[PDB]
Amino acid sequence: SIDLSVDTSEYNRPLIHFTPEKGWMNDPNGLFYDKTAKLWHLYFQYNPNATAWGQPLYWGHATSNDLVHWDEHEIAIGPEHDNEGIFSGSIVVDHNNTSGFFNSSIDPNQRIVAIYTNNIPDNQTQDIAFSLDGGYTFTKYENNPVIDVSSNQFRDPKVFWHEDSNQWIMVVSKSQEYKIQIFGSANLKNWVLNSNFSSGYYGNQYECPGLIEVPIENSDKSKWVMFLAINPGSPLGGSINQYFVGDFDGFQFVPDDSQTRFVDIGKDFYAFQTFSEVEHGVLGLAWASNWQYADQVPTNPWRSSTSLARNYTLRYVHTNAETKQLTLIQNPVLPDSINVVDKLKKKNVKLTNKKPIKTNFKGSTGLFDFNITFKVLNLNVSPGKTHFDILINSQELNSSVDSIKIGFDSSQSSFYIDRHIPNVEFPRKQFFTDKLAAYLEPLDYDQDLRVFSLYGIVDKNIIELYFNDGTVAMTNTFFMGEGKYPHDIQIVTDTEEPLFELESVIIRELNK
Amino acid sequence: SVDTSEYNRPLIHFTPEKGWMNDPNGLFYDKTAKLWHLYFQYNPNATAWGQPLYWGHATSNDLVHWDEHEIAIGPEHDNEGIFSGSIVVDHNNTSGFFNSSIDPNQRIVAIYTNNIPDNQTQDIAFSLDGGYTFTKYENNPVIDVSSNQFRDPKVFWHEDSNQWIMVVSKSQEYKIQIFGSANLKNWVLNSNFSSGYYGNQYECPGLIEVPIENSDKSKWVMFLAINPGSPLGGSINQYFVGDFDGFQFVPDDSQTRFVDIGKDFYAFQTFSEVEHGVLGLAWASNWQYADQVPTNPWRSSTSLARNYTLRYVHTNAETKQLTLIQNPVLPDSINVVDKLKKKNVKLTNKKPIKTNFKGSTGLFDFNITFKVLNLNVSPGKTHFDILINSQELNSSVDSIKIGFDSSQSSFYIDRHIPNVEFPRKQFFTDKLAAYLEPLDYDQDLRVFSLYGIVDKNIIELYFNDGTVAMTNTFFMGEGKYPHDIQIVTDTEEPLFELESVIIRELNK
Ligand SMILES: *[C@@H]1O[C@H](CO)[C@@H](O)[C@H](O)[C@H]1NC(C)=O
Ligand SMILES: *[C@@H]1O[C@H](CO)[C@@H](O)[C@H](O)[C@H]1NC(C)=O
Ligand SMILES: *[C@@H]1O[C@H](CO)[C@@H](O)[C@H](O)[C@H]1NC(C)=O
Ligand SMILES: *[C@@H]1O[C@H](CO)[C@@H](O)[C@H](O)[C@H]1NC(C)=O
Ligand SMILES: *[C@@H]1O[C@H](CO)[C@@H](O)[C@H](O)[C@H]1NC(C)=O
Ligand SMILES: *[C@@H]1O[C@H](CO)[C@@H](O)[C@H](O)[C@H]1NC(C)=O
Ligand SMILES: *[C@@H]1O[C@H](CO)[C@@H](O)[C@H](O)[C@H]1NC(C)=O
Ligand SMILES: *[C@@H]1O[C@H](CO)[C@@H](O)[C@H](O)[C@H]1NC(C)=O
Repeated sequence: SIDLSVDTSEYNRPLIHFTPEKGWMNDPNGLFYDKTAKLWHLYFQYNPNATAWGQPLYWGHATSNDLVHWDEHEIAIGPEHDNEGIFSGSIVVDHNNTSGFFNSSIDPNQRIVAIYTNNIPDNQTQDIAFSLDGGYTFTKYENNPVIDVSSNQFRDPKVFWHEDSNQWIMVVSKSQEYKIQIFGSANLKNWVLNSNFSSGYYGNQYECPGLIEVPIENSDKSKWVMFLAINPGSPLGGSINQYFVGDFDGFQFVPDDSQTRFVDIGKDFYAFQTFSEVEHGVLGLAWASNWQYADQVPTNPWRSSTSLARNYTLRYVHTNAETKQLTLIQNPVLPDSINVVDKLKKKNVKLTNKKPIKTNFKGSTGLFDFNITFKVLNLNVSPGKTHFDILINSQELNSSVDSIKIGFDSSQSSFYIDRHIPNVEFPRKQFFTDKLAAYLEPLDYDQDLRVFSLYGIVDKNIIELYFNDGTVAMTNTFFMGEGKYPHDIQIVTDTEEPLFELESVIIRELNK
Repeated sequence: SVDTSEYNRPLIHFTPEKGWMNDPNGLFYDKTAKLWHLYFQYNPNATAWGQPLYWGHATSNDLVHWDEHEIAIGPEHDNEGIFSGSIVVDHNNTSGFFNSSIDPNQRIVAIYTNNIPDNQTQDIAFSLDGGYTFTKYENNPVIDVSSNQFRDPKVFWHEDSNQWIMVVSKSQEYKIQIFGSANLKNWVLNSNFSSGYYGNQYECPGLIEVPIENSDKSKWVMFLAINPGSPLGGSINQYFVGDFDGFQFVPDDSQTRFVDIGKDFYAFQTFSEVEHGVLGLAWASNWQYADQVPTNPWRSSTSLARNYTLRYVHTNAETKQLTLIQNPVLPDSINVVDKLKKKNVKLTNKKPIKTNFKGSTGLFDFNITFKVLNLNVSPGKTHFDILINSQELNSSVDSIKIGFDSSQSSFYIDRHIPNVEFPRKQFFTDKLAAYLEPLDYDQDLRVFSLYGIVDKNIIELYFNDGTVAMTNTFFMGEGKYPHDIQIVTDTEEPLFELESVIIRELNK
């Protein structure tokens, strides 16, 4: 509640994370790649009419050729009445016209079908629609719904083609029953229930399931990963994403273990979905906010951004000194051929209270990234201090400087963030957490020493952290006072002698 | 030698006189002596975790008044220590230590981890004087797996398989290992269990039969502690609900649930020889900052003892799930200095509930049942909070905050206190948790209940009738302690109706 027609974009609006022009966004929808058009598609839960979640609810639509530059198009799908809306869903490409929508020169791999939840008063169903113009306008299928279970709580279909069972698989969730329901079809129109899956952190409801085959990093081997979103049960706060690793025959998913693991342990990574028609590799992004405060954050005339797209692999990594576990790794996309305004490189800098690392750029795009590999040296240091931190500071406007903090404590072998900013108040802080997480284990040892790596990227209201080589991800929005945005970056310590040796430091000012 | 006890030291939570404490150990009840026993990981020589490590020892007759006794078990060398373990009562002398008039149910055996350089083993010891001095068994260790990471035995007698069961953890393998014995001396590996939130290591497992609230039915619960993997921060406790035949534990589902979603509830252990009901307590701190908190000449307290039951409760509007319920003990016959009762209070900014007690024991409790009324209120405000304030010393007042937001149907805490700094804050979280679902509906309205107890550095919250617990330590500036309690709102008209409010100043 700050409105007027005050537009915060200048200091708030991310530059390379997608953002709608005006209005409210949540779950990403119908993510696919168009092969012939060489084009990435982003759809999303969209309310254009308010800056919060809205009763007549649509699929918004953007395209990109590189996953950092977006064009906003007209609404893709709308509801029959203001009475409710077009909830989350996915898209597939029906190359072989198994659904029977094909004028005759509707290009294969441009033969586009959307599967989504249709939200009516007292009823949620799975409906389908098809696009003949490349995914810009859609036609709803005469005989919708394609699945109706007489339920008020049954949503978020993610479908994909699965060979060697020779069927379309739908992964949808019966939310309050805590079941991911797996359906089959040779048709996209007629569906059959194959199995029910229930595990991990229950919270309040199951939402937005995913099921996809992810490669193991070195081998030609892979595993199937079940993605599941829960809200409002998150042990961390409101909303969160989790995953399971195992097998899949087209009928039931069978996990390798019964352990719970989260995709991202930041506060702001929810409703994760994967992209369709990606050849070699797995790609996906999420809604980059948390349901407990997402509609109160001081941005206008929009709310919400998407996260960066991420490349998903599986890697055996040490969860403790002795073990190793096949772990979900994620790393950010970035075209490289993004603008580097200018940068700062240094090598094996032995960091002290006497020589901090400071950016000296002149001018500031809101957007920066920092990439560090470091060694923990043998040195006795008093329990506190604050074992090395990287500080992201604003311009010095209004006789104060706003800053967020990202550090690593070597006694706790843990990374941490502190997104607390003074004098910024908004409804439902209390749930806006400030201090977070992240225990790791060395990325490597080089001479019995302990080596870690860090990659972070700050847009304008959003910071994404990738610890080791994407072993764990931490996404968080941060706010900063009216007019202020990130201007420079320091790396500091209270230690007199060097405890941390930064083998490599690269700090970059980036631009659109 | 500044002593912070006057404003920091809990009054009814156990605390060692001097030195450092962590995991609670060898919890048992003595039937003939009518006495509760508390042992613990103890380093007397420093105010942090210490190389020569002992089992400390306290007794109580009511679980809120404690006598500190001499060390119960010590290690052979300063080189290491006596790690976590449990106690059982060998009524029928299956171990063969019995002069002849060593009373049954006073026939006491301690099972513990012996930490040596490069070696952790399970050893046993017996007490003939009522659990005050111990003798180590000649042929220790009772179990040795040639491991550096193998600890925290919890043992109990299990009929209908007719054996002693040991629940111990092979920490870095992520296995709770289940052993059997007719002996307490000779053990056989029966099964391995691996589930829930892995984190870094498995620690302090538990296995016990817990009643379902109304029926004569019950379930078996596996307790498991992990650190430093906790999704919330450092250390945390989790549980599983299922069956047990004496050989393998088989859970009803494969879901992860935590025992307490505060930052400071770890190494939970259950009491032995409790007839009807299940009782236990935990180390009331978090491993990432536990040795840096501003208290002297001690660090760490135990939590209150809790009564543990299982109840079918709504996790969402539609469902219900057999959930672990916990509630605090408190003798009732604790000193109530004075109190404040109110009924049917329709809260507004113009009707703030305030304590007016005169004088302050550090210790208070508050018990509230409330309705969320039908009323449009602007998104913010701060839907009703309860504020715990200090004395007004040094021209400032320190306070922690416990509230409930009706739009988010969630309770929350904010333990942030200005100007108090100590090593490794960064991990000291401040704002926490707690989504619930109504305890009841009375006329399509939504009813919740809250019970909280503040000692002097520790606050324990129990939402609904113990559906979820939230334990957190809080700190407050030099000299300051809780003095009074307010319940406030920013709403002009009443959004919350407090059906019942009881605020009490308590004492030893
Ligand atoms: C919602 O937004 C769309 C803009 O595309 C508009 O056509 C419609 O009238 C709006 N509805 C309401 C109820 O504001
Ligand atoms: C599907 O179409 C592709 C060519 O577009 C072809 O290679 C494949 O064999 C077809 N499968 C079926 C079942 O028609
Ligand atoms: C799957 O879930 C539904 C949910 O109500 C249930 O009725 C059905 O029996 C389940 N089917 C299988 C095959 O487990
Ligand atoms: C993702 O990474 C894999 C190899 O790790 C590679 O084949 C692919 O090019 C990447 N995909 C994208 C879109 O960058
Ligand atoms: C960080 O830099 C290293 C160069 O040492 C490179 O391998 C890597 O691609 C960078 N990581 C990310 C996530 O951009
Ligand atoms: C249990 O665990 C140990 C690993 O520590 C392993 O050697 C053994 O095979 C397992 N035994 C059973 C019966 O599962
Ligand atoms: C704990 O609760 C049980 C009911 O499950 C009751 O019978 C028992 O006496 C209680 N014990 C204590 C110490 O409060
Ligand atoms: C709180 O108060 C209610 C009476 O309204 C009572 O039933 C309950 O025993 C109390 N709970 C605790 C934990 O003191």
